[PDB]
Amino acid sequence: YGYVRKVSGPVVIADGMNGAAMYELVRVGHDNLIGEIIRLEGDSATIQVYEETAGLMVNDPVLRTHKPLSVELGPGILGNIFDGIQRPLKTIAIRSGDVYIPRGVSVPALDKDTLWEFQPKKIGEGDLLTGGDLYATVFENSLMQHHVALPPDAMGKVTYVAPAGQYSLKDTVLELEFQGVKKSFTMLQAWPVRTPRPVSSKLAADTPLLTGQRVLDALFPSVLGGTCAIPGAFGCGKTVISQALSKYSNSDTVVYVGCGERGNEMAEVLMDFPQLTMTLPDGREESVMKRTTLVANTSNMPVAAREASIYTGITIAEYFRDMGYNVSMMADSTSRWAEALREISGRLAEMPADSGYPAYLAARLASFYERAGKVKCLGGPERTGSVTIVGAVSPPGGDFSDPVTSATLSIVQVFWGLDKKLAQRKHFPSVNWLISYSKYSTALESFYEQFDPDFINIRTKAREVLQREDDLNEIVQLVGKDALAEGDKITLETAKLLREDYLAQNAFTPYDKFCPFYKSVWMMRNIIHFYNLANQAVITYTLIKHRLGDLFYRLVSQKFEDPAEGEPALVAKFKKLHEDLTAGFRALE
Amino acid sequence: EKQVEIRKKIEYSMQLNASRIKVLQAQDDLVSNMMEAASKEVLNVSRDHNSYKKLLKGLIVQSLLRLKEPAVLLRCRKDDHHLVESVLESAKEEYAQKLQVHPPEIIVHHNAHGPSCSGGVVVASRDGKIVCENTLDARLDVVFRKKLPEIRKQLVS
Amino acid sequence: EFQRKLAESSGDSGANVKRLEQETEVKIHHLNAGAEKIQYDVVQMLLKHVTTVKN
Amino acid sequence: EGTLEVAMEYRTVTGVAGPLVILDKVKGPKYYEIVNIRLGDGTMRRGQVLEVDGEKAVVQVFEGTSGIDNKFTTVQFTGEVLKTPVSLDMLGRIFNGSGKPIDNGPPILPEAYLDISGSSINPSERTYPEEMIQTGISTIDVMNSIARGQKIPLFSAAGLPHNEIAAQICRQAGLVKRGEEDNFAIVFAAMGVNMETAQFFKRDFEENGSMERVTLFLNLANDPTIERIITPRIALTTAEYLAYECGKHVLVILTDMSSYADALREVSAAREEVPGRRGYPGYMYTDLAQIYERAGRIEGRKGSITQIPILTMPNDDITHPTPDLTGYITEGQIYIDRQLQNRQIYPPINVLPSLSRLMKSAIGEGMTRRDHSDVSNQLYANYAIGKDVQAMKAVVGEEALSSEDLLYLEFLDKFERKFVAQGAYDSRNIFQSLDLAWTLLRIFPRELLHRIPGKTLDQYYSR
Repeated sequence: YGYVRKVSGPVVIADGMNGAAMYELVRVGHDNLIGEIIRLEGDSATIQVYEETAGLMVNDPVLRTHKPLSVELGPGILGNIFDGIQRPLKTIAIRSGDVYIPRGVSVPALDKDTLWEFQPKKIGEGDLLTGGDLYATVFENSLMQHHVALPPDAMGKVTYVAPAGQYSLKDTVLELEFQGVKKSFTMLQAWPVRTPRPVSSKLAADTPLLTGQRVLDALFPSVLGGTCAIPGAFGCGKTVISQALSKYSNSDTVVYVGCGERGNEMAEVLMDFPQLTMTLPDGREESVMKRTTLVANTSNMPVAAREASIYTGITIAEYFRDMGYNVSMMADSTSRWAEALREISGRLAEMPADSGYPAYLAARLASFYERAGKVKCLGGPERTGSVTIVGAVSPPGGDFSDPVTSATLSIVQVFWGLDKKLAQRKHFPSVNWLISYSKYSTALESFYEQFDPDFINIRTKAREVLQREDDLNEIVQLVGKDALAEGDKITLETAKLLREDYLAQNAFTPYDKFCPFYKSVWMMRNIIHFYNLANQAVITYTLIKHRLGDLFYRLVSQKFEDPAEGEPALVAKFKKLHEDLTAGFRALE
Repeated sequence: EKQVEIRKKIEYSMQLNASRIKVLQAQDDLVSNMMEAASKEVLNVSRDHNSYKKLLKGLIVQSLLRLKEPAVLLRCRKDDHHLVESVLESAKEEYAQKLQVHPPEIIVHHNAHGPSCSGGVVVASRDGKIVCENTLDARLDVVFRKKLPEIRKQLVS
Repeated sequence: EFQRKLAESSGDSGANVKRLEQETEVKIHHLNAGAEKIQYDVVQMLLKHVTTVKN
Repeated sequence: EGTLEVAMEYRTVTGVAGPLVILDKVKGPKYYEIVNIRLGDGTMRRGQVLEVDGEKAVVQVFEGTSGIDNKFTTVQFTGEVLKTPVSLDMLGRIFNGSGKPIDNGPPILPEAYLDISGSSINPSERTYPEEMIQTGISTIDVMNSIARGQKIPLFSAAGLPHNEIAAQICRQAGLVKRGEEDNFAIVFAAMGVNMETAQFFKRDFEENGSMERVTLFLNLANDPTIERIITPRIALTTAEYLAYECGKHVLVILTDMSSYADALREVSAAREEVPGRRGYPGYMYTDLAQIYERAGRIEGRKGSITQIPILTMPNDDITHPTPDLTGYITEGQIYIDRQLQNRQIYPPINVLPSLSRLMKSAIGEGMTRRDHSDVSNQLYANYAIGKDVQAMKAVVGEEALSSEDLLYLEFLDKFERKFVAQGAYDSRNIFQSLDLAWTLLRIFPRELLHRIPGKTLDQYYSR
């Protein structure tokens, strides 16, 4: 009920929706085109139809949905591919047969006909439950046992508990009665993209992310729930780091939200992710895509879907953290989302603030970033989840003055600062140690102290050596390395060794593909100990260079030492190399 | 010792904050008890029948005047529903006396729960779009915030 | 130094905290007494206003 | 008293667009009447009526307009402007942006309701600031001082430790004492901060032991953007009540002044108003004035409000509209240097733009020394000449610095090394610091000094 009255391109004015709410999705026309209610002038409403509006005839029925933009969560969310407006692309291709996306596709987000092995918890049939209770668990797949939980904002005395059996999504398994009425609950549930998932309490970020690359793991640690920004636009280095995360991160699962990027890059990512596989601690091979949910949005896709894709992905991540799993969410291009925002603002005739962006850029971006952190879950049993965002910045023209970049830097905690110059310098990690910064270093206090009490001192010394190196570079460019003091020459040489071996991790070789925290910390300790034991010797710089060349080779062997040789074996080799360097430094001097 | 005695200072600060916030919690609990006693006394007043009627007529007159509508839809509790049916158009005549005007149409019937309604009148307007709600229970807790500074002044020791 | 400091610290802070708690309890008792004294006067004044209707 | 009346309850919302809810057929509206809208789902949120016309009334809600139905939402007219229940008990607690308690404690029992956006102090009544403040930082008290009633902000771009500096000032704050019951009662507004920074502030204030005398007004970025604008108003209302009508001196701190400005730009753009520079609203001078122009010493009362906001240069440009308006209004500034921060200086204050307009009255015979003004002038002027000497050396060479220029460069280097630097908890008193300040002044020749007369420093004696 409800007929269109004014269809002016993207905006559609329809009478009859006296009871429509602000920001409520509504279906328009025979083709069931989807649009959002924005202006509720009088008895009529205003529908911003996402898809093409061509062909609509006046008095075409408009059907209300009684729900804002919501993503249907639950089991089976993993693995599949979804658009910005939560449309399953693979199932659309299978069912429709044709290649193109039909104008008016209505495929449900999750196939409700597929059967999952539902295993209920031992909760009593006559017990009492509230929101967030882990009332059951369903085996959606291997490696990602889906701990289904009672829907938030629902508290009731349970009446029915389904047994362990193969059930469909449309099948009901739960029913509760707090008041006189009894309401049944299914395995599938919904949540608006805008409103965040309820949390009992935000938690202080304590446990770091292990990316698998020595440079980020050591120099610039990022904690669970820590915001990260990547300045990557060309060379697909951001995609390289994303693949490294998907393969080796501590994240129990990963969500990649590709919005507004070029179609060919989306095809490359969609073909690259299935190829990648993540090794288990047991050593057997298991696909990363089984634990990864990918959300793609090309430029051809509707702009509003591209804007809302970010909230869709972050809501999926919120579901994953609420079910008590550490999860990482990667935004392929925040600048693309900013472009979508500017397009929407222009379509809505908003007053521009800075370089065409709408004034509310800061609020939306800050809210999205602040929706990620270490979280105390809702309900019982008490478990802790975490969403950490590694959303990538793609400034046009490579200028930080862009408003989106400035806002992100104001909000982001860790900025890894990838530079194309390092790629031009044949550096595979391509992480600019100088222009990048970490603000979560203090958060690593307890963790680093427990792992290695001297690790904090080692990291501080390494930062000091990096600063001394960036100074000594221009110092040598001034007159030469000879004029530098012997201790200064040792500092320069040790900084060069650090950059060549520790900081620069090839990751193409099997031995350097993954660098654990133990191996990286031991390599840093060996390098800093060699540099220190060389410090008190100053002896001629050339003389120490020739006499301690074996020590330098042994230190470089720490890079050769790999977890592929075994973690205890690598630790023993690093300890032996450190002992050999100490003996060489002490005996010769 | 210098960096540890800060822990003792923090412990003292936490203890003092807990003590004072507990005192303030007791204060607010006393305020809530006062509100509950006021509600119970309001119910006791609602138990009155004869003199209780004139207050209802005054409420109807004032609500009709401040609304200044040509037709209203008034709803009352089942208790005193006979009383409101008795007062009937006497309130309309009183309003026409207050301001020279033709008395509006008054329609009375569904009732809220006795204790919940606690008397009062919801005069409202045509189609229920505009509502002048005057339940005594709602009239109270409006006076409460206004008089709270006076009560805090009253609580000297 | 450390032994004298720990000997001094072991007990004084706890005694001060207990004394503060006792003082807070006494103040709460006095406040409750005052509230009990003023309860009916406050109730009557509030009741008078809600009953008070004119025009 | 005139008989009470219960609030009207409307349902005639006749159009919604943007952050605005349009009503109709309203009987007796009131400008800026606070309205508490209740939706069909049963949830409630507040808002202000920004315009009244005929029987219409345009309301800008607080929590956003999402989920509002043109036929089920109900609007209620409280018939009064926004009032904050200020009371003496409000000390030692925390509050949300709107002022709701968040310290797990009972709501404030008000001594008296006070309408926020309070009337201006009569200009004749206002009196000049005359007493210095011991913030606990050396470089502020030594030069570019603060008077108990003087407003002065902290300029600091993004990524600088200005929040840590504010925390240090708040914990180390105190009177010169050259008492405790009327001592500094710090009010700490927090306009749009990150959750991590909020936890930082909460922990630092709770552990400091100053929670017995400090009230926080935390407002995160996740809060509604409009709720950010009323925060530094509620804070100043409470400060006014505590200082003027309760006596104790207040040292108000506002954080992220730029965030308040951003909150204003967003609201104004939603309202579709005439834009000033950079798209900021034209009347922002007025609304920054209504915030800043409150601290001061009223004559009839012994209280005193001191204003220490913290700005953030958006593009690290002092020419941005927000710092421009601030510097127009705020009576001085303290400047923090990014380059000095890169030089690994914990208090990276750049003394070249750091000036206090009321320092002339902060100094005197009651406090400081007779050579304080002259020492400040010399250490403020010779630094610029040393910077010019450094520039000339850079554009020519090392030999360019002559026998006079080299002295200026050495003075600049030693000044950046010794005087400016300070410990994370350094309460370096004025005299011990001024001794080395005169040492720096005497690095340059004792007779080449142009502006200062030698007799003024001769009143002081070395060692």
